[PDB]
Order: sequence, then C-alpha cells, then structure tokens
Amino acid sequence: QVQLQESGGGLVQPGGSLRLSCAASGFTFSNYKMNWVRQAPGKGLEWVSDISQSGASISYTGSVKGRFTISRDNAKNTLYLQMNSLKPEDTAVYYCARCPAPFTRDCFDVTSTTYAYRGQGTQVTVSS
Amino acid sequence: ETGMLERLPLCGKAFADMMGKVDVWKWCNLSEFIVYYESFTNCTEMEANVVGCYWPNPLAQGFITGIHRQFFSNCTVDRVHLEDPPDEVLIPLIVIPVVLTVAMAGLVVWRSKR
Amino acid sequence: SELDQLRQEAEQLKNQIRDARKACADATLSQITNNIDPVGRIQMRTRRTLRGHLAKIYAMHWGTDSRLLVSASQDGKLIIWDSYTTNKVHAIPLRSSWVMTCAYAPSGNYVACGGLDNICSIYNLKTREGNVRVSRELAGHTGYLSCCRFLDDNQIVTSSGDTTCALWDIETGQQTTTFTGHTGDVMSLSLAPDTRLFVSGACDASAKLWDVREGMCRQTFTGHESDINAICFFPNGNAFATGSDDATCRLFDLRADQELMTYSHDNIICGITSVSFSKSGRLLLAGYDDFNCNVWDALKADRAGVLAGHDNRVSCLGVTDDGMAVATGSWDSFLKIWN
Amino acid sequence: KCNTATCATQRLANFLVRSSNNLGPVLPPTNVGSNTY
Amino acid sequence: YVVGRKKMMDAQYKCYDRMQQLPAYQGEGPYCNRTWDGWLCWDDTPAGVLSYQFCPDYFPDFDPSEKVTKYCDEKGVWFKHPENNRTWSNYTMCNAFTPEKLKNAYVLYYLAIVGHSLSIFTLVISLGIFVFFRSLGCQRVTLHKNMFLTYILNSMIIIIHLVEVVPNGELVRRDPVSCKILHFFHQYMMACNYFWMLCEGIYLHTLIVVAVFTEKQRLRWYYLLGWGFPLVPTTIHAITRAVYFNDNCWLSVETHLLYIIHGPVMAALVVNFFFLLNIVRVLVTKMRETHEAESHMYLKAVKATMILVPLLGIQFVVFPWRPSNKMLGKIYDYVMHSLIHFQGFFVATIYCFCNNEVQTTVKRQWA
Amino acid sequence: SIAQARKLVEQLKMEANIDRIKVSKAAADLMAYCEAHAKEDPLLTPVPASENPFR
Amino acid sequence: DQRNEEKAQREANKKIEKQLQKDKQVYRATHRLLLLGAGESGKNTIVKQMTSGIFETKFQVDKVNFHMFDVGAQRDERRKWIQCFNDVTAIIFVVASSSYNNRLQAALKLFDSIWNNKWLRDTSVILFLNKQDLLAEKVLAGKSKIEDYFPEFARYTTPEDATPEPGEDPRVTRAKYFIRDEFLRISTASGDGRHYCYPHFTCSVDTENIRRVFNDCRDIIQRMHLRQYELL
Ligand SMILES: CCCCCCCCCCCCCCCCC[C@H](O)OC[C@@H](COP(=O)([O-])OCC[N+](C)(C)C)O[C@@H](O)CCCCCCCCCCCCCCC
Ligand SMILES: CC(C)CCC[C@@H](C)[C@H]1CC[C@H]2[C@@H]3CC=C4C[C@@H](OC(=O)CCC(=O)O)CC[C@]4(C)[C@H]3CC[C@]12C
Ligand SMILES: CC(C)CCC[C@@H](C)[C@H]1CC[C@H]2[C@@H]3CC=C4C[C@@H](OC(=O)CCC(=O)O)CC[C@]4(C)[C@H]3CC[C@]12C
Ligand SMILES: CCCCCCCCCCCCCCCC(=O)O
Ligand SMILES: CCCCCCCCCCCCCCCC(=O)O
Ligand SMILES: CCCCCCCCCCCCCCCC(=O)O
Ligand SMILES: CCCCCCCCCCCCCCCC(=O)O
Ligand SMILES: CCCCCCCCCCCCCCCC(=O)O
Ligand SMILES: CCCCCCCCCCCCCCCC(=O)O
Ligand SMILES: CCCCCCCCCCCCCCCC(=O)O
Ligand SMILES: CCCCCCCCCCCCCCCC(=O)O
Ligand SMILES: CCCCCCCCCCCCCCCC(=O)O
Ligand SMILES: CCCCCCCCCCCCCCCC(=O)O
Ligand SMILES: CCCCCCCCCCCCCCCC(=O)O
Ligand SMILES: *[C@@H]1O[C@H](CO)[C@@H](O)[C@H](O)[C@H]1NC(C)=O
Ligand SMILES: *[C@@H]1O[C@H](CO)[C@@H](O)[C@H](O)[C@H]1NC(C)=O
Ligand SMILES: *[C@@H]1O[C@H](CO)[C@@H](O)[C@H](O)[C@H]1NC(C)=O
Ligand SMILES: *[C@@H]1O[C@H](CO)[C@@H](O)[C@H](O)[C@H]1NC(C)=O
Repeated sequence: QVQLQESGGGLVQPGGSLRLSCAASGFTFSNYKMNWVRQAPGKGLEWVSDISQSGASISYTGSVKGRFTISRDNAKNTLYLQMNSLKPEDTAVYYCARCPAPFTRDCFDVTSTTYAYRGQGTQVTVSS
Repeated sequence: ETGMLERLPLCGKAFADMMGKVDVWKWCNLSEFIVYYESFTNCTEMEANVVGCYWPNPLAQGFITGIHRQFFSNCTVDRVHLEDPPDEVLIPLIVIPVVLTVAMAGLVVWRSKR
Repeated sequence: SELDQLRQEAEQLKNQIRDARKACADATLSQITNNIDPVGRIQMRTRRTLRGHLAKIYAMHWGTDSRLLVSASQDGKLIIWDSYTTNKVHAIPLRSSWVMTCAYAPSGNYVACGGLDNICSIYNLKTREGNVRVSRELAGHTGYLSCCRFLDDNQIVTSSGDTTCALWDIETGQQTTTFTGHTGDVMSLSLAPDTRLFVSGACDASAKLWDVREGMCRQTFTGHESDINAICFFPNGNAFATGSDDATCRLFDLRADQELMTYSHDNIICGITSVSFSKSGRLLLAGYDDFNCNVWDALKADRAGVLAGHDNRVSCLGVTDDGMAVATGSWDSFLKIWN
Repeated sequence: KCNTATCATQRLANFLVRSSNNLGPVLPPTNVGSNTY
Repeated sequence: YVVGRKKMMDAQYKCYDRMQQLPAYQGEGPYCNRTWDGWLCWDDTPAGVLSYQFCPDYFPDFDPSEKVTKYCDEKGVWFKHPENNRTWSNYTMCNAFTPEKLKNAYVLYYLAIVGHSLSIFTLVISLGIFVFFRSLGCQRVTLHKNMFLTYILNSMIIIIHLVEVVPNGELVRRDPVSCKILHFFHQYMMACNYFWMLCEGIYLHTLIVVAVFTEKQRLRWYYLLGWGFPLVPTTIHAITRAVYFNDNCWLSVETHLLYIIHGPVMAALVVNFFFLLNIVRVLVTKMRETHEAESHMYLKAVKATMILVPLLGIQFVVFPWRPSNKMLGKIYDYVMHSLIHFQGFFVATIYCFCNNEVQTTVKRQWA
Repeated sequence: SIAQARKLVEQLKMEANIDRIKVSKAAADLMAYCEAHAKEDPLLTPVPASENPFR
Repeated sequence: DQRNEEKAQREANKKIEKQLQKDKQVYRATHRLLLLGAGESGKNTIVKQMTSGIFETKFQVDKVNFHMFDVGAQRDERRKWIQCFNDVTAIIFVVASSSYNNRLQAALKLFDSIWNNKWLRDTSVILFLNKQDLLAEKVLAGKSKIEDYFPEFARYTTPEDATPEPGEDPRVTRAKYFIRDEFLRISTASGDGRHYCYPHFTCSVDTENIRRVFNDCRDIIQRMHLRQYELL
C-alpha cells in the first residue's frame, strides 16, 4: 500500500519560515523521484519542486527559487521542504507526490487531478 | 671492307634457291618466306663477322634492298591484325557507352519512384 | 472536521484489515513449497512466427480451440491466424488504428477490439455472406479501452482508462453494470474460469475482485508499488497474478485476501507488460519491457526459463487452453508461438 | 595503353604473362651494350 | 625465341619495304640516311637530332612504354659507341627498369590474391548475415546484398584469372576460346561491380538529397543498371576485340578498345563523386542547424566521407591517373592495388561488421 | 468532496467483513492443484514430437 | 480428402497477403503526427485552420500524406496512452507562450517528461510557441513582470543567433527567445542525437504552421536516413 502523509504546516507570518515533511511508506523510497505540488484556493495544482533519487539533481519552480529548499532522507523514507521567507501567495495545500515509475527520468501526471501516488496534503496559510 | 662485297653475294643465289620453291604468287605471301628470310639474313650477318665488319652496315644494307626490289617490289603485303580502329570509329565506340551510362543513371534518379 | 474524521475512520479500517490479514499469514508460500521438487530448465523454442502486421502489436488472444488466435496492431488491423499452418484466416481493417486490446469469443463467432477510440467494436466472423463486418459498437467509456473479454456471444466486460470497468449487453449495446472502484486507468482484466467473477489491475497500484452478477467490489489487493499493467487468474479461480511497472510479479490468493509471492530479480528493472499461467498453474509466464519473457516457478518464485526471441517490447502473451503452446506479441510486429 | 586506376589489375596481369616466365626464375637480361645493335 | 624473331623478321620486311617508297630528304643541311639497325626502322633524321621511338616487344624483359634513342651527328654519321666504334642504337632504357618492376609486380600479385581472398571471406559472411537475419532486411540492405554479390563474383573471377591464366604461359600460347570466355565474364563482373557502386550512390542520393518523403522505390531499375546495363559495354568491347585487336586471351592493355568498358566505368564513378559532395554538403548543413562545434563538424565530415569512399569507389576518381615518375608510380601502385583488391573487405567491415544495427541484432539473436 | 470519502468507508467495511482463510491452507490448495494437473501441462513436461502440433 | 481444405485455406492466405501489400503501401507513405497542445494553448484553433476518444485530420503538402491525431476526451493522466505514439514522425507540442501570469511552467514539465520518456526518446518534437501576438502585448504593457515566474530572466540577454522580426522592440525579442531557450535547455540536455526539437514562434492563424511541419518532418526523415548509414 503506497501511502504518503505530509506533516507540518499551519499559520505563518508573511516573511516567516516553515518545514514540511513527507512520511513515505509502501515502496522503495530510494528508487523514485519525489515532488512537491500545491493547490492554491481556486487554483489548479502546480508543481513546486522535485528531487532526483540520489538527491544530487534538484529543480524548483521560479516563484519559489531562492526561498524554498527541498531535500530527502532515503534512510528515513522522508521528503522535506524548507520554506523560508514565506509570502501571502504561498498559501496553499502542499502535496507530496511520488513519480509514477521507478528508475525513470520522466515524471508524468504528478499534478493531475486524480493522481494516485500523492498524499492528502498539508495546509499552509501565510497571512497576518 | 671489300671482302664483304665479294662474299655477301653468296647469299644472292641462296635466297634464289628457295625463291623457286614457292610460286610467283607466293612471293608476296608472308607465310611462304618466313623461314627463307631468316636464312638469307643469317649468312649476310655471319659473313660480315668472318672478315671483321658488323652486320648492320651501308653496303650490305644495299645488298638486302637490292634483293628486296627484285622479289618484293610487286606486292604490298600488309596485315597488322592487331591494330585499333581509326578515330572516326574508335571515338564513337567510347562516347556512346559513356552517354548511355549517364543517361541510364539519370533514368534511375527519375524513374525509381513509379 | 467531517471529511477529516472520515479520513480517520478509513485509517482505522485499513489497519483492521491489515490486522486481519496479518493474523492469517501463519506461513509463507515459499515455506510451504520449500520441499517440493523444482521444475528445472523450462527452455521453449519458437515453433511459429507470424509476420503479417506492419506496426507494433498491442494485444492478442487465443481462441478456445487452441488453434486460432487474433492479434491487434497499431497499423489498424485485426488478423486471425491459424497457428498450426501460419495461414491468415481474416484481416479485419479497423476504423481507428489506435487499438489497444482485442478479444476472441469462446464460441469463436466474434472478436472484439478497442483502444484510443473509447469504443469496443464487435466483429461477426461467421455471417452468412462470408466477409467480416462490424456487428456492434459500444460507446459508453469516457477513456481509452485497455482490455475486453467475452463472457459469451452476448456479454463482454471492458476495462477503460476512465478508471471504470463495464459489463455490456451486446444486442442492445448498453452497459448492464459499471464497476467504479479504481483511482487510475484500469489496464487489464481477467475473468474467472466460471465467469462469475473477474479481477482488474489499475494504475493505482491496486487490484480489485468484482462480482459480475452483483456489480460490487468484493476485495481489493495492494502490495505493488506502481501501475499494474497485467493480470491473470489462476487456473482454479482461487488466485491471480499481477504484473506492474515496479519490475515485479505478485501472486494473490482470493480466500487469503493477501499477497502470497513476489516474482522479481535484482537485474530486472523494467516493467511487466503481460502475465499468463500454464495449464497446471505451476509456471507463471511474464512479458517484460526488455524484449524478453521470463518463465517463473509460481510455487517456488524461481526463474526457470526465458523467451528471448523478440526484437522490441513484449506487449502481450497468452497460453492456449490446452496448454500446448504460448504465444507472444511484441512491438516488433511479430507473433511467436513457443512450445 | 589503359592508364586508369580501373585498369590496374589488368596492367598487372598483362605484365606478368609477358615479362615473367610463368612467375618463374630470373633470366639473363637482354644484352644491350656496345656489342649489340 | 621463335615469336621474338618472327616479329623481328616481320618488322625488318616492313622496314626495307619502307625505304624504297618514302620520298627523299627535303631539308637544307645534311642528314642521317635511313637504315635498319637490326631491331627497329629509323627514318631520315636531320643533322644533330636525337630520335625517339618506343621499345620493341621481341624480348620479355623489354618495356614497350620506354623510348629508344638514336643520335644523329652533325656531319650525318650515326652515333658510334666509343668502346668499339660501331653504329649503335641506344636500347638501354628498354630493360633497365624491368628487374625492379618485376620485383614489385610479384608483391602486387600476392597483394591481389590476399585482398580478394579476404574480401570473399568477409563478404560471404556479411551476405550470410543479411540473408539469415530477416529483421535487418530493408531496401538499403537489399541493394547491399547485390553489391556484396558483385564483389564476391568479381573477386572469384580475378583469383581464377590470376592462378590459372597468369602463371600458365602454355595456355596463353594456344589462345583457346576458353580464356577469352573467362575474360568476357571478368569484364562483365568488373563492370557490374562498378555499376553497383553507382547504384549505391544513386539510392543514397535519392534518400538524403532528393525524394526524402517517399522512401519506397522500385528496385527493378537498380537491378537493370547494376546487372543489366554492364552487358552493353562488354559485348561492344568483345565485338570490337574479336575484329580489330584479337590478341591471345585478350590480355593486352595497349589497345584503346579497353576504354569501351573503362570509359563508362569512369563516368559512373565521376557521378558517384558528385553524389558524395552533395551528400557531405547536406551533412555539414545538418550540423550547422544544430549549432555543432566547428571542430566537431570537421571530425564528422571526414568520418562520413571516409565511410562512403569504399562504397562509392571514390579512390578511383581521386587517384585516376598513374604518374610517370618512377618513385611516384611505385607508391601509387602499392596504394591503389591495396585500395582496389581490399575494397570488398572494407565495404563488408564498414557496412556489415561495424554497422550498429547489425551488431545489436547479431548479439541479441546469438545470446 | 465528502462523497468520495463517503464511499471509501462504506466499501472498506464491505471488504473488512469477510472470512479470510489462513495462508497455509491457501498455499496448500494452490500446491495441490499443481500436483494433480502436473501431467497434463505440456509446457511443464517435454512433449514428444509425435504429439506436438507445432512440430 | 481433407487435403483440399488446406488448399482452400492457403487460397484465402494469398488473398489476404495481396491485400496487406496494398495496405503496406498506404501505411508506409502516410506520416502520422501527434498533436499534443495544452489547454487554451491554441491547439484547438490550429486544427481549425485545417465524446470521441481521438480526432483525426488529413492534409497533403506537396502530395505527401499527413495524418495528424488530436487526443480528445481522455483523462489528464497520459503516462499510459501516450506510449501509443512512440513511432509517429513527430509530436507537435503547442504551448501558449503568453499563458504565464503558471501555465508555462506546466508546459515545460510536460515537455520534460515527453523528452525523457523511455518510449519517446526516438521521437522528435515540433514545438509551436503559440500566441506570439498576445505575448508581445504583455511585454509592452505594464507590470507583467516575466521575472516573477522566472527569476533567471533578469540576467538573460537576447542571443546573437536570434533573428528578430522587423519592427518589434527588443523587449519582446528578449521575452520570446527566453521562453524558447527554456525548452531548448531541456531538449539539449538529454538528446543523444536520436531526436531533436524544432521550435517555432507561431500564432493560431498562421498559415506557415502546415508548411513548418512539412519542413521539419523532411529534416526528421533526412536525419533518420543519415542515421541508417551511420553518417550523422
Ligand atoms: C578479419 C581477419 C583479418 C585477417 C585475416 C587474414 C590473415 C592473414 C593475411 C596475410 C596473409 C599473407 C599471405 C602471403 C603469402 C605469400 C606467399 C609468397 O610465396 O610470398 C612471396 C612474396 C614475394 O617475394 P617472392 O618470393 O620473391 O615472390 C615470388 C617469386 N616467384 C614468383 C619467382 C616465386 O610475397 C610476400 O612478400 C607477400 C607480399 C604481399 C603481402 C600480402 C599481405 C598484405 C596484407 C596483409 C593482411 C591485411 C589484412 C587487413 C588488415 C586491416
Ligand atoms: C559470372 C558468370 C559466370 C555468371 C554471372 C551470373 C549473374 C549475372 C546472375 C546469376 C544469378 C543472378 C541473380 C539471381 C537473382 C537475383 C534476385 C533478384 O531479386 C529478387 O528476385 C528479389 C530481391 C533481391 O533479393 O534482390 C535481383 C537480381 C538477382 C540478384 C540476379 C542478378 C544477376 C545474377 C547474379
Ligand atoms: C551471362 C550473363 C552476362 C547474363 C546476364 C543477364 C542479366 C542482365 C539478366 C538475366 C535475368 C535478368 C533479371 C530477370 C528478372 C528480374 C526481376 C525484376 O524484378 C522486379 O522488377 C521486382 C522488383 C521491383 O520492381 O522493384 C527486376 C529485373 C530482374 C532482376 C532482371 C535483371 C536483368 C537480369 C539479371
Ligand atoms: C574464400 C576462398 C578464398 C580462396 C583463395 C585461394 C587462394 C590460393 C592461392 C594459392 C597461392 C599459391 C602460391 C604458391 C607459391 C609457391 O609454391 O612457391
Ligand atoms: C565465377 C564463374 C566463372 C565462370 C567461368 C567459366 C569459364 C568456362 C571456360 C570453358 C568454356 C568452354 C570451353 C570448351 C568449349 C569451347 O571450345 O567453346
Ligand atoms: C558469352 C561469352 C562469349 C565469349 C566469346 C569469346 C570468343 C570471341 C571470339 C570468337 C572468334 C575467335 C576467332 C579467332 C580464333 C579463336 O580464338 O578461336
Ligand atoms: C550477347 C553476348 C554477345 C557476345 C559476343 C562475343 C563475340 C562473338 C563474336 C563476334 C565476332 C565479330 C562480329 C562479326 C564480324 C563479321 O561480320 O565478320
Ligand atoms: C561527367 C561525365 C564524365 C565522363 C568521363 C569520361 C572519360 C573518358 C576518358 C577517355 C579517354 C581516356 C584517355 C585517353 C588518352 C588518349 O587517347 O590520348
Ligand atoms: C583516398 C580517398 C580520398 C577522398 C577525398 C574526398 C574529399 C572530399 C571533400 C569534400 C568537401 C566538401 C565541402 C563542403 C563545404 C560546404 O558545405 O559548403
Ligand atoms: C576525371 C577522371 C578521368 C580522367 C583522369 C585524368 C586523365 C588526364 C589525362 C591528361 C593527358 C591526356 C592525353 C594523354 C596522352 C598520352 O600520354 O597517351
Ligand atoms: C572528378 C574530380 C577528380 C578530382 C581529382 C583529380 C586528380 C587529377 C590528377 C591529374 C594528374 C595526375 C598525375 C599526373 C602525373 C604525370 O603523368 O605527369
Ligand atoms: C588512402 C591514402 C593513403 C596515402 C598513403 C601515402 C603514402 C606515401 C608513401 C609514404 C612513404 C614513402 C615516401 C617516399 C617519398 C619519396 O621518396 O618521394
Ligand atoms: C588502408 C590501406 C592503406 C595502404 C597504404 C599503403 C602505403 C604504401 C606507400 C608506399 C610505400 C613505398 C615504400 C618505398 C619507398 C621508397 O623506396 O622511397
Ligand atoms: C590492409 C590493406 C593494405 C595493405 C597494404 C600492404 C602494403 C605492403 C607494402 C610492402 C612494401 C615492401 C615490399 C618488399 C618486397 C620484397 O622485397 O620482397
Ligand atoms: C644461323 O646460322 C647458325 C650457324 O649456321 C645457326 O646456328 C643458327 O640457328 C642460324 N639462325 C637462323 C635464324 O637460321
Ligand atoms: C643515304 O642516301 C643518300 C641519298 O642518295 C646518299 O647520298 C648517302 O650516301 C646515303 N648514306 C649512306 C651512309 O650510304
Ligand atoms: C671512332 O671513329 C671516329 C671516326 O670519326 C674517330 O674520330 C674516333 O677516334 C674513333 N674512336 C675509337 C675509340 O676508335
Ligand atoms: C642511353 O640513354 C640513356 C638515357 O637517355 C643515357 O643515360 C645513356 O648515357 C645513353 N647511352 C649512351 C652510350 O650515351
């Protein structure tokens, strides 16, 4: 059973910081690329950041580059997201999405409406 | 050198010995005097060495041409049999297959899609 | 609040099912079969080669006579073969070339096919005229058709990319039942020998046992890590095997309601595209993305043979009902009959 | 005389049948000194 | 010595015949009287002129391509050799270069046998790979199989001609009809070999430069050009050879009738040369649209050219004419004979053994 | 959508309310099936060329 | 005698083989194209220029047959049905360049997965950077701020290879070429010489689109032939 459960999140001051955690189980964590996606109120799902299986290759969306830091602990089966200097536009539900297939360079459908290998998300609200 | 002009006419009657052996119409045939000519030149060469002269010399050459005007003046026997055609025949034999080569190549570049 | 409490109630139910499954695992299938004599070297040879198709072959199905088989290729052709003599019996052109599945009716009078057109086209093979024509088009799925299986000349179960399965009345052309459990694209389905139940694997890494006459989801089987691409019932109808993109095959028991065995190898890192059992059920044949097919020992998790003839992705395979031969389709547009 | 590269094989075969005694031993070269013509 | 003296006595009869019919000298100053020196006929030479004619063929060690020298003094006396003081004609260059040329000819002889035997070996393997492995089949491979077969039959006939006709002086003596029949098939398969190189270039040119979108050609015209058309220059050569120049076993190369076959062959290869330039030009442009490094384009433009040289017979166009210099002609012989007799081996290695699609198919079907 | 979480609880309770036999009996039944039909499995036992219709 | 039933079966065989030969000619001559534009990317109106699970479109250019397919009425999960187009001549990927406020980043992630997919690694992509007229209007207007969604745009300059349209200010040339090199950075990162990306600055009403596909398909086939002879 593939299960992703995101921890952390809540009310933050505009400009503060936070750390999101993703507890992964039900699969070989060190074989899959991991992603962070989010859904702002009324907005669709959008990709935030991904990290390769080894952890050496990292990508960010432009709206969070320089402020957000993604990381993973393959020994603890955990995906982390350090969110520094949060803005009011970062208020969304953040989902932990696993790449569909192992040992793959491509990563399809992680932002789809009904993607299976994704957590239920944790709420992050940035408003004073 | 005077002894040659006295001994060279010895083959003057030797070349005439085999002359009557073949007919007068066979005088022009190259196949009839192939062995007789090599015998006549042989003594004319060996005779000059008996006295001390080299075989190719003006006086004995006149001796051969003297015999060459009495027997071989009537006919003109020429059969090369290993010659190329003239230019007006040889050139078309090369140009026509060459233009047909370029034309066959262009025919494939054109007709290969049909 | 309300939705979150429903998410906590589901949490206490999956753990209860996990506890009830953990309590039934008093022994492992490997320990029960550690004493049996292994099968040895199962080395098959290509006996026939079918070379009619142009584009990649996506599916194939044996007729119940173990002689005629139908294959579907992306060139838009259904070809029915005489495997004994390699002669083609029919070459049915398709209206949509993006076919992804094909089925042979047990009676032998009809074949079905479907794909990206979202239609299950029924073709009459034995019309009084002599040619092949479309008898029915089923147009209810909102996504591509991944698999279809005749129950008889009047009923057929279809699985689709719209995350649903459906039971069709061929004469009327409407869905009699719809199965709506899966989260992702349903990729394959397998009917039980008595056709009272069928099982399907989807892109949600789960397999579901469906009651045909009742239309409900009896059981749900987890354990795979990625999309399930293939599924096949055990010859007794009490177990089934699944092939996934996680490079593993897994055996599930219906009455135990849990996985019994995993068929994987460390140097096997490609997905499984097709699975089928032998007549005895001792051998589990699986097709892989690495152009090969691996013969597994279903009882001992051993690899007992390889079918390495094809030049491209092995997309489909099937064993005859008499068990005499196994056919394999591939993206190289060739069907190989192995014995 | 054919001097093209496509005639190279034929020029070699013609030289061997004509100037070599069946690819056999060497012969005394034709004496071309003062004593000769 | 019977054939040498027969042609010697024939030339002598024609010489003494020539003296009495030609008009007397017309110059102003003195001249050298026309004479027969024993091996050649010398026309009336003006004072202080050194004559020039080609060496005779009475002796095997003579070179018919070298010149004979006869010097006329000012007073009209022919040149006398200072050793013995006899009227002497200079024949030294006739057999001066024959000892070393015959030594190089024996190396080229075994270079031809080794090259053609190695060619046959690797081409029947390459042909067997392209026949048995049906998955490699395509229109490109079908034309290669014909191309490979011409090399095999051309190499087989050349080996037979080099082991049965060349070291057999008794056979060339008898002038049998069998050795001429073998020569007709040697020239046919030689022309088929060069015309299938043209077929390869035409097909390659009609896939990359023109006719890109079709990719379905009827190969009947390639068969007609490669196997059928070479019958035209060879039978035309055979008819003229049986009429004008009917030498023993048709072994002579001094006749200009050989260009009936080699002329069209050269024209077919010049077309292939112009195909290669148009193909490399497209290739260089393909690498400029992808913004390749100028150093990397030079490496790939020469690899493609070298790959296409054995297939299209470009070595016959870039080194077509044998130099007259002795040092230049010797290294030309070693280079060209290596490129000619080993071409079939190079084509098989480049297009079958080093072909990536062949390697992956052979290793998969074997493993 | 609470409707999708609605059906998840109703479906899982229908799955939890089943009788699961032990894996020991489930594994022995699969084993016993293979033992009885081991002779009539052509892919398991090398079939002679006299019988194989793909000879 | 049952030997005549075999003659009747091999009779129907050659009857089929002669029909498959006529179908092999039509199939090998037609070039299939997958149109995979995003939503509101102008993909719908590019077809218009000229319930069902897939839509087809036939058009000839210089008597060359093209069969373009547009996936309609399929779920947003593509990792299964996109494998059906591994052997198309080219995938036509349409992107709304002016869709950034983040639709443009989503198009980049989709292009990334297509380029790096195991089965599409030998398939070329014809990239249509659509809606250029709407893109220029945002750059000339105020507070569009392309740099917000793409911060690396601040330190980006128009390259020398850029051929700017006559009349347009360099601010739009800098914008549309930055978007182009966003995709080129992905295509040139994993391309092993097997497939190539052909980017074009298009509008939905451009009549050049059909000719652009024809010219890129010709280059694709030329490189396929150069690859068969190991020349490129
Ligand atoms: C994929 C596999 C690749 C490799 C496979 C092949 C491996 C072996 C290839 C080389 C075989 C060489 C055999 C040569 C046999 C010659 C016998 C003969 O008696 O030698 C005579 C000699 C000339 O002197 P002579 O005796 O006065 O003449 C004669 C004098 N009488 C006429 C008066 C008698 O000839 C020799 O010097 C050889 C001359 C020619 C050289 C041939 C080899 C060159 C090519 C080597 C292989 C290259 C392969 C490809 C590499 C990329
Ligand atoms: C050297 C002398 C003594 C004999 C010369 C004989 C050749 C001129 C003949 C013999 C057999 C012929 C071949 C027989 C059959 C075929 C197959 C034919 O094509 C097909 O039938 C299918 C397609 C293919 O395989 O090429 C093309 C001509 C070809 C190669 C022929 C070409 C001409 C060949 C080589
Ligand atoms: C003793 C030697 C010199 C005789 C040489 C004879 C050849 C010049 C002839 C004999 C048989 C002929 C062949 C007979 C039949 C065919 C098959 C024919 O096949 C097709 O047209 C089918 C393929 C297509 O059309 O693309 C093409 C011509 C060809 C090879 C012919 C080419 C010319 C060939 C080889
Ligand atoms: C693949 C078949 C190739 C066949 C090649 C046959 C080559 C035969 C060469 C014979 C050379 C004999 C040399 C003898 C030399 C000597 O006796 O001194
Ligand atoms: C690779 C094939 C080569 C084929 C060479 C064939 C040579 C045949 C030579 C003998 C021809 C017949 C000679 C006796 C009859 C006659 O006098 O014409
Ligand atoms: C199909 C091949 C034909 C080959 C023909 C070779 C012989 C051509 C010349 C025939 C006439 C020869 C006349 C001179 C005497 C002789 O050599 O027999
Ligand atoms: C189709 C192949 C033909 C091959 C012909 C080879 C030569 C045969 C003999 C030709 C002799 C010369 C022509 C006749 C001359 C004459 O009329 O006297
Ligand atoms: C593009 C077409 C090129 C055609 C080339 C044809 C070359 C034919 C050459 C024939 C003459 C060879 C040399 C003869 C010299 C001479 O007679 O003095
Ligand atoms: C021994 C064989 C030698 C072969 C030498 C072949 C040399 C071919 C040179 C081709 C140059 C083509 C330059 C094209 C430049 C351009 O694209 O404008
Ligand atoms: C382009 C390829 C074919 C031509 C190859 C080069 C030929 C050059 C010939 C120049 C001299 C022509 C006359 C030669 C006369 C002679 O010496 O016999
Ligand atoms: C059709 C393009 C051909 C390109 C290469 C052409 C080379 C021509 C060389 C001609 C001269 C060769 C050496 C002659 C030496 C000599 O006899 O003095
Ligand atoms: C494919 C082209 C190969 C070209 C090879 C050329 C080799 C030339 C010879 C080099 C060594 C001998 C040099 C002799 C120089 C001289 O004395 O004139
Ligand atoms: C791929 C095949 C390449 C073959 C290259 C062969 C080069 C031969 C070069 C000539 C060598 C001459 C040696 C003697 C030179 C001298 O005496 O000056
Ligand atoms: C691999 C293909 C090309 C092979 C080229 C081989 C060139 C050999 C050159 C030999 C030069 C020396 C000859 C010495 C002759 C002797 O004295 O016996
Ligand atoms: C010339 O005569 C000598 C001796 O008389 C003889 O040995 C030689 O064979 C003769 N030569 C010819 C060609 O008759
Ligand atoms: C050559 O002929 C002329 C013309 O009669 C003659 O004067 C001269 O002496 C002859 N030469 C010799 C060496 O006899
Ligand atoms: C050769 O004869 C010439 C006649 O002019 C004479 O001048 C010369 O000295 C002679 N030489 C010898 C070596 O006898
Ligand atoms: C003969 O000719 C060669 C080359 O022209 C020359 O080297 C030699 O000296 C000549 N012989 C005499 C005796 O002059």
